[PDB]
Amino acid sequence: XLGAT
Repeated sequence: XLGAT
């Protein structure tokens, strides 16, 4: 989650 999480 490259920032996605």
